[PDB]
Amino acid sequence: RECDYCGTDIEPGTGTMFVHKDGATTHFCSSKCENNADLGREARNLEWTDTAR
Amino acid sequence: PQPSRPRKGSLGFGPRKRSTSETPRFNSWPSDDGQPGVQGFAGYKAGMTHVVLVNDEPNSPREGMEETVPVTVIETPPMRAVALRAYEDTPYGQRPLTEVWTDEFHSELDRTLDVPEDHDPDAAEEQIRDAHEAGDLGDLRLITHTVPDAVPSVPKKKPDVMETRVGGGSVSDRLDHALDIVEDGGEHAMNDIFRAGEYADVAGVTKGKGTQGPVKRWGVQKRKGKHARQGWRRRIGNLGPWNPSRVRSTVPQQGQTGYHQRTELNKRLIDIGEGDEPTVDGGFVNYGEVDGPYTLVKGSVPGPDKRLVRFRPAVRPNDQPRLDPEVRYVSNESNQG
Amino acid sequence: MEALGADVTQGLEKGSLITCADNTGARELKVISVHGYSGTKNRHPKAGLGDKITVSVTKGTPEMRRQVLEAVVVRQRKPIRRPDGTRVKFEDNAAVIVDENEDPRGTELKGPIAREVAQRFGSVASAATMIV
RNA sequence: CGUGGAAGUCUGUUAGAGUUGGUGUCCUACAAUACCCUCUCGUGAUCUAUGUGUAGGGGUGAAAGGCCCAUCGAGUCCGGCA
RNA sequence: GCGAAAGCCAAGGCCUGUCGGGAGCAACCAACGUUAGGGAAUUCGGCAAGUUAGUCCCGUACCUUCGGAAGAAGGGAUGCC
RNA sequence: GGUCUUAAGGUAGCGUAGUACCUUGCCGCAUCAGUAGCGGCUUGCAUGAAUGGAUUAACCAGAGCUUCACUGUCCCAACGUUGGGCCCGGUGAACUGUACAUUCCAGUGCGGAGUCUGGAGACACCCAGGGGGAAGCAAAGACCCUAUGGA
RNA sequence: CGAGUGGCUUGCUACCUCGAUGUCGGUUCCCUCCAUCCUGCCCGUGCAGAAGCGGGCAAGGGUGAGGUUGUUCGCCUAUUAAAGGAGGUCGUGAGCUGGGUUUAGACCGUCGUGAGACAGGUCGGCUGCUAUCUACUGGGUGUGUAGGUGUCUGACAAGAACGACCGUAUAGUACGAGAGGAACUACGGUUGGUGGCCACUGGUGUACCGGUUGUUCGAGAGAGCACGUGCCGGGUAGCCACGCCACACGGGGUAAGAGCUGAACGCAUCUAAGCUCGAAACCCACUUGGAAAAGAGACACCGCCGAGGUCCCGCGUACAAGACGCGGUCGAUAGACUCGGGGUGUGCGCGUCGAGGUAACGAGACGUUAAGCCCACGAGCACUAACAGACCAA
Ligand SMILES: [Cl-]
Ligand SMILES: [Cl-]
Ligand SMILES: [K+]
Ligand SMILES: [Mg+2]
Ligand SMILES: [Mg+2]
Ligand SMILES: [Mg+2]
Ligand SMILES: [Mg+2]
Ligand SMILES: [Mg+2]
Ligand SMILES: [Mg+2]
Ligand SMILES: [Mg+2]
Ligand SMILES: [Mg+2]
Ligand SMILES: [Mg+2]
Ligand SMILES: [Mg+2]
Ligand SMILES: [Mg+2]
Ligand SMILES: [Mg+2]
Ligand SMILES: [Mg+2]
Ligand SMILES: [Mg+2]
Ligand SMILES: [Mg+2]
Ligand SMILES: [Mg+2]
Ligand SMILES: [Mg+2]
Ligand SMILES: [Mg+2]
Ligand SMILES: [Mg+2]
Ligand SMILES: [Mg+2]
Ligand SMILES: [Mg+2]
Ligand code: NA
Ligand code: NA
Ligand code: NA
Ligand code: NA
Ligand code: NA
Ligand code: NA
Ligand code: NA
Ligand code: NA
Ligand code: NA
Ligand code: NA
Ligand code: NA
Ligand code: NA
Ligand code: NA
Ligand code: NA
Ligand code: NA
Ligand code: NA
Ligand code: NA
Ligand SMILES: [Sr+2]
Ligand SMILES: [Sr+2]
Ligand SMILES: [Sr+2]
Ligand SMILES: [Sr+2]
Ligand SMILES: [Sr+2]
Ligand SMILES: [Sr+2]
Ligand SMILES: [Sr+2]
Ligand SMILES: [Sr+2]
Ligand SMILES: [Sr+2]
Ligand SMILES: [Sr+2]
Ligand SMILES: [Sr+2]
Ligand SMILES: [Sr+2]
Ligand SMILES: [Sr+2]
Ligand SMILES: [Sr+2]
Ligand SMILES: [Sr+2]
Ligand SMILES: [Sr+2]
Ligand SMILES: [Sr+2]
Ligand SMILES: [Sr+2]
Ligand SMILES: [Sr+2]
Ligand SMILES: [Sr+2]
Ligand SMILES: [Sr+2]
Ligand SMILES: [Sr+2]
Ligand SMILES: [Sr+2]
Ligand SMILES: [Sr+2]
Ligand SMILES: [Sr+2]
Ligand SMILES: [Sr+2]
Ligand SMILES: [Sr+2]
Ligand SMILES: [Sr+2]
Ligand SMILES: [Sr+2]
Ligand SMILES: [Sr+2]
Ligand SMILES: [Sr+2]
Ligand SMILES: [Sr+2]
Ligand SMILES: [Sr+2]
Ligand SMILES: [Sr+2]
Repeated sequence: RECDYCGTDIEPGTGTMFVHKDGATTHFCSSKCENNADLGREARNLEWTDTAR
Repeated sequence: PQPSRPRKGSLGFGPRKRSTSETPRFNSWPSDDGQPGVQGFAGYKAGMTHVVLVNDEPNSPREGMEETVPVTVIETPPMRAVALRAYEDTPYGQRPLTEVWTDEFHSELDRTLDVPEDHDPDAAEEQIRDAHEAGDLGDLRLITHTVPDAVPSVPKKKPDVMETRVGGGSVSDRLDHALDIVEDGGEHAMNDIFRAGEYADVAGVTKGKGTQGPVKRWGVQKRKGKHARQGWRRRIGNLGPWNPSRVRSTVPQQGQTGYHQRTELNKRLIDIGEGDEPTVDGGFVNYGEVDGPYTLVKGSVPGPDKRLVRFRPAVRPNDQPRLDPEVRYVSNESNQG
Repeated sequence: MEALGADVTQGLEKGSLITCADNTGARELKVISVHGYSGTKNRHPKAGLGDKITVSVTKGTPEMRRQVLEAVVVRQRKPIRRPDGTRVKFEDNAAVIVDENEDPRGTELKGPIAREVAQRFGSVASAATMIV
C-alpha cells in the first residue's frame, strides 16, 4: 500500500486509516502525514513529500 | 457501604527485592516423556520487530489469512554443556552427588570459573552409575554456559553459567545421553532442543527501575480531586487500622521495583534461524546489529536489551503445537522514526 | 458475544453524547449503560465500536426525545486495531437504534460503518450504504 | 443631528486603598497575622502625611462588645497584697 | 500602545532578596508545562484549572423606576508589501 | 357554637417560606434517575402589614438551581520543567527524655499492656521511606457537673 | 407459647479516661467474620421442559456506575453472574476532606417583661509538630557457621494468579398438546484481577528543526529577553497506556451429598469396622523468596605463597549513600572522526521573476537545494582516554 498523503510505501503492519464522514478512506503512513493533512496542507506543496517530488 | 475492590498488586511475586542472580534460575522443569534431551537453553535479548504470519489455528475463522504479530528478537548462539551433575535422593531432598567434566574448555571460561586441570571423569561416572544401581539417583542436569563472545552487541565475554535439567526416557538412557553430549565439548544449539512453533517458558531478570512509589510499584491510586492539592499526591491513605497496632507487610509501600526474576509462560517460538533476516535498519536501538543464530519469540520477554534470557519447554501449555509457522514477512524498518 | 475480529479501545463512557446514524427521528444519543459490562470501583463504564448499549434520546423529534432505547455503536473516533496491525478510526462517534431482536429501528443508516460491526449485527449491516 | 461633559457612574494591578477564594505555601515561619495567584474599590460618605483633641465604668464606635501601643464583656503600671 | 499598562531597552544601580560542591539528579514534596478518546462521570459545591479576550463593522431579547438592561446574545473583519 | 378568656379575633397580601413539625407534603417542569431547583396547590406545628406587608428595574468577591461553552475535577494516569529531596565541604539549633526497651499473638489487669502470664518470633549495627502503635508530641478540658468561685 | 446465640441497633450502668485517647459522613489502604448476594457441588419441590421456590456444604474470587440528600440510612435509574451483611477505638484527621453537629457575626419562627432561650430552620465561620522508640517496605555494613570461584539444595515463607461472563456448534434437538425450550462436550471472544514488554497505535519529549509577534544588538546575517520553551507547527531516543504479550490441564484427600459391602438386630440399614465417589473450597501442581535452617547445608574445581579479592581506570543490562553488572591493549569500555539509521522541511549568498514606483525601493515567488541544521541509536575505526600502580589474602 501507498500513503494517500506523502506517497511512500506504508510498511506492512503499520499506519492508520481515517474514515471520513462521507465514507471516504485515507490511509496514512504516520502521524506526521496525518498532522500535516489536518493543518489543511496539501502534499503537493511540501517538498519532502514523495508526491511533490 | 464503600464498594469492594481487589487489592493493589499481587502478593505472589515477593518480597519485591533486587534479584540475587542476573541469570534466571528455573525452579521447575518439564516432564520425562519423549526421548532424552536438554530441558532448556539461553540467549541475549536484542529487541523487537513485527512479523506477518499465516494463521495456524484450525479453530480460527481467519485460518490461512495473513496476520501481523509482534516479536522479540533474541540472539541464541550455541552453548556448552561443560559438565554432568548427578543428584541423589536423600531424606532431606535432592543433593548434588558428583559431576563429570571435560577437557575442552572455551578460551574465556576462566573469566568466571576456576577451570579444572586435574579431574577424574571415569571415577565420577562410576559413582553416578553405582548410585543408579542402588536406586538413589535423583535427577541429571548439565552445567551449561553461554558464549557472549559470539555475540558482538553484548559487551561481556565472561560466560553465563546455568544448570539445565536433562529429562526424557529411562535414567540409564538419559545418563548416557548426557555423558555423550558432555564428552565432545558440550556444544549444542537451539535447534537441538526447540522447533519453531513450540511453546517455551522464558525466564529473565526484569528491567531495573530502582526505588519507586506505591502508585507505580503497586498500582495504587493517586490522591483525587481536592485531595491531590493538599500536600499529598502519590501517597496511600493510611498504613493500616488502629488495630493491629503495626504496619502489615501486605500494605503497598515504596521500594525496589524492577530487576526481579520472572518466568513468562507459554511463549510461542515463531522462528529459529541464523543470519541477519530479523535485524532492523540502523541497528536495534541500544543494542546493535544481529547477524547470527537467533530466535523469534512471540510477544514480550522480561528484561532489557543485552540481558541473558532462558528458555524451557512449556511446563503448562494450553494449546497443541502448530509447527513451523509460515512467515510471509519480517519487518526490517528502523526502530527510530 | 461473537468475536469482533478487531481490538477496540473503548472511546465512549456512560453519559457520552453520540450521533444517532439513522432516520428514526433521533438526532443525538446519550449512553446510559453498556450491555454485559461490569466495571471496577471508580471506573466509568466504557463503550466502544461493536458494543450494544442502552441509550437516552437527547436531541430529535418530540416523540423520540426522552426515550430509553437500545443501540449499537457503529463508529468511534478512538482507533481500533485490525488483524493486520493497521489502526482504523472514524470522523465521529455514532450508534444506530435497535429493537429487541437487534434489528435497526429506522429504515436507513447514515454515514459509513465498520466491517466488524456489520458482521456482528447482520440486519444492521444489510442496511448500511457504506461498510469500511 | 451636533455641541456640552454630568455621575457617592463604568473598565482599569495609574498611584493608592481594600481583602473574596485557593480552606494553596508557611505553621520551632521571612513573619507572635508572612508569601503567591485570584478578587473589590479606584472623583469620593475617597485615600494619605504631619499637627491636634477625647482616658478607663471613662473615650471612641456607619454597632463587630469593635478599638483605646501584640493587652479589652472594662487598658496598662505600681500599690492594697503574703 | 489608549496608557504613569505588558513586554524589551537606556541613563544610573546592582550580581548582598549573600553558603557552596556533586549525582540525566531515584522515591516523595513545592511551583508548573503537555496529555489520546470521553467531557463534571469528580465533589457538599466545577473547589482547582480552564474557556473568553484587544479594536472596527453588523446586530441585540425579557424586563424597566425609561436612566437602564447592553460589551446582552449572535455574526464578520484584523498581518505584510 | 349557630358567644368565652383577656381588648380585639387576622383585613390587602404573601404562604411547605432563610417562618411548615408532620416532610423527600401533592401535581407539574427538568433528568435514564432530581430529599435539590422552579411553578401551581396550600387547612399557615408556629405567615401578615413602619415588631412594616407585598413587590420590584438597577447593583452584588451575598445563598440555591438550570443550560451552552471549556477543561486532567473524574475515567486513569504518563512524560517533562524549575526548586528541594539524596551524596560531599562548612555552619549548626529545637521539640522531647521516670526507668528498662528486638517485638508478635492471645490472655490477665482500674474494664484500652513494648515491660504482668502463656506461647510464638528474635544475630548486631547502619541508610532511605511513608507515618500503623507508643490510648505519640504540643495545652492543669472550651463540653458537663461541683465550689455557700469571678465577671 | 417455650429455649437460646450474637454483641451490628437502642436502652441501662457509671468501672476507665476531664494536667484532653480530636466529631459525624465521606475518602484512601490493609486484614478479618459468615448468619452466603453471585460463582462451585448438592437435597427437596405444589421438580415435564425453560424459569423458579425452599434447603445443605462452602468465605477461593467477586459484589461495580450513577440522580436527590452532609447525610449513615434510604428513595430512584440504567447496567450486572450478583450488584450480601458485618468486625477491626461505630479500622483509618502525627493520611486527606470539612458538607453536617457544636464557639464568637446575622436573620426567621416560637417562647420570655428582659437579658436571652430553642434536642426549630437558615447564610458565614481556622485543621499545629523537623519521628526518639516500636512496626513494616526496600537498601547497606559486620559478626557467626570456619581460603576461594562457580553451580545447587529446600527447612520454611507469599500468591487469587487467576475469578466471572457472553457467543457458536450440540439444537430449534431432549422435554412439551402447544407456547416455550435445556445439558455433557468442543470451540471463539469479553470483563475484572495479575506479571511483564514498547515492534505497532497513542501521550510526553523546556533533545532537536521550522514559522512567527514585541523589543534590543544600526540594516542584513546571526543572536538575547518575553519564567524558568514568547507563542504556534512537527517531533528522535527513552519513559510510558489509551498500546502489545503471558497467567492450565491434571492429580490427591474431604464437606454437603450419592452409593457399595455390612453387623449390632437371622431381616433391614451408606456406618458402627471397611470401601467407591464427590465442591470455585483443602493439599500437590505453577510463580516468587529462601544457608542465619545454631542439625547454620550439598557438589565440583582452583588455591594455602599464593587461588582469589579490594583499591585504581573506562563505563552501564545497575543505582538516593552503600550495593550490583561489564570492559580494561591478549581491548571496541567511553569520546573524537566517517559512515549508516533518524528529526525537521528546503540554509546563507547569488540569479530570474515580482504588484507598483521616473528612479530609489519592494512584501513575496522560483532556482541553486531530498537543501541547511540537528540526534540521548548503530557500525566502522585504537586517533584520544581504559595509564601507572598499590594493598589484603588461607
Ligand atoms: Cl484521594
Ligand atoms: Cl452502567
Ligand atoms: K475526659
Ligand atoms: Mg521507535
Ligand atoms: Mg513510523
Ligand atoms: Mg467512588
Ligand atoms: Mg491624626
Ligand atoms: Mg484530554
Ligand atoms: Mg459521586
Ligand atoms: Mg474559580
Ligand atoms: Mg413548592
Ligand atoms: Mg399596624
Ligand atoms: Mg483541669
Ligand atoms: Mg458553659
Ligand atoms: Mg457573679
Ligand atoms: Mg491519638
Ligand atoms: Mg454454614
Ligand atoms: Mg477471604
Ligand atoms: Mg471511627
Ligand atoms: Mg491516625
Ligand atoms: Mg490533624
Ligand atoms: Mg505532621
Ligand atoms: Mg450548609
Ligand atoms: Mg453552616
Ligand atoms: Na500541606
Ligand atoms: Na444634548
Ligand atoms: Na488575600
Ligand atoms: Na477600667
Ligand atoms: Na403578628
Ligand atoms: Na460593596
Ligand atoms: Na496536569
Ligand atoms: Na507512626
Ligand atoms: Na445472648
Ligand atoms: Na470518617
Ligand atoms: Na467466598
Ligand atoms: Na445515593
Ligand atoms: Na477513637
Ligand atoms: Na483515630
Ligand atoms: Na485535620
Ligand atoms: Na474524619
Ligand atoms: Na478432587
Ligand atoms: Sr536453576
Ligand atoms: Sr524453588
Ligand atoms: Sr489542606
Ligand atoms: Sr494495641
Ligand atoms: Sr466610581
Ligand atoms: Sr474559607
Ligand atoms: Sr513558603
Ligand atoms: Sr497562620
Ligand atoms: Sr493556585
Ligand atoms: Sr474599577
Ligand atoms: Sr500584690
Ligand atoms: Sr546600564
Ligand atoms: Sr556571605
Ligand atoms: Sr509539543
Ligand atoms: Sr456536577
Ligand atoms: Sr454528580
Ligand atoms: Sr465576536
Ligand atoms: Sr385570611
Ligand atoms: Sr514474656
Ligand atoms: Sr520522613
Ligand atoms: Sr461455617
Ligand atoms: Sr448460589
Ligand atoms: Sr451510624
Ligand atoms: Sr431517612
Ligand atoms: Sr470501613
Ligand atoms: Sr462547617
Ligand atoms: Sr449569634
Ligand atoms: Sr438546634
Ligand atoms: Sr437539619
Ligand atoms: Sr446455546
Ligand atoms: Sr419458537
Ligand atoms: Sr528563555
Ligand atoms: Sr458420607
Ligand atoms: Sr552458612
